[PDB]
This record gives sequence, C-alpha cells and structure tokens, in this order.
Amino acid sequence: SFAKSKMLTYVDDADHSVIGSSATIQMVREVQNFYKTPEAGIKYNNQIKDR
Amino acid sequence: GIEASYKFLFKVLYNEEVEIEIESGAGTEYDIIVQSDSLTEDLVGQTIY
Repeated sequence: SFAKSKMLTYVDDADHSVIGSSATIQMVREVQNFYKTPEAGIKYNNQIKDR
Repeated sequence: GIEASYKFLFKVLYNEEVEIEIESGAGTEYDIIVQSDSLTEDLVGQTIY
C-alpha cells in the first residue's frame, strides 16, 4: 500500500533545510479503453469522494 | 509438463511421433487490421473466430 506520510519521510530527508512540506494526492488510473468500460470495470481498491 | 515433455515422452516411451495442439504453439505472427471500439483486452490470449 502507498503512504503519503511514509513518502513524506524522505522528502523531508532531502535537504535538512526544508522546514515543512505537504501535498494533495490524486490517484491516477489511465484507461486504455474509453467507449466501453472493461466490462468488469476498473476499481481503485480504495474508495473515493463523491464526484 | 513442458511441451517437449509430451513429444519426448513417447520417444522414450513409444519411440513414435506424437504432436499435441496448443493454440499459441510455436507459430506466432499476425496480419489483419481490426476496427472495434474499446474492447476489454481481457480477450488478449483468447481466440476469436
């Protein structure tokens, strides 16, 4: 699983002059097929907000 | 369980020629051009006719 915190560890690490950092992540699943969803359909395994 | 197992198997066993058919087989290459629309691609590996 991916952790925005555990990634944030190393971005903290890089300088030692960085006083803070933060970010807003969006998962990206690029889709090969538009016209038809894969009949099964994609899933992120992770629920998302509405709209 | 390899393919070659099968063919070899009688060579020792039956010392006679056998062939066993998988669709993929040795022959691989393709010429036509398909027009479809957003097919699931799960059919990759799955034959059509």
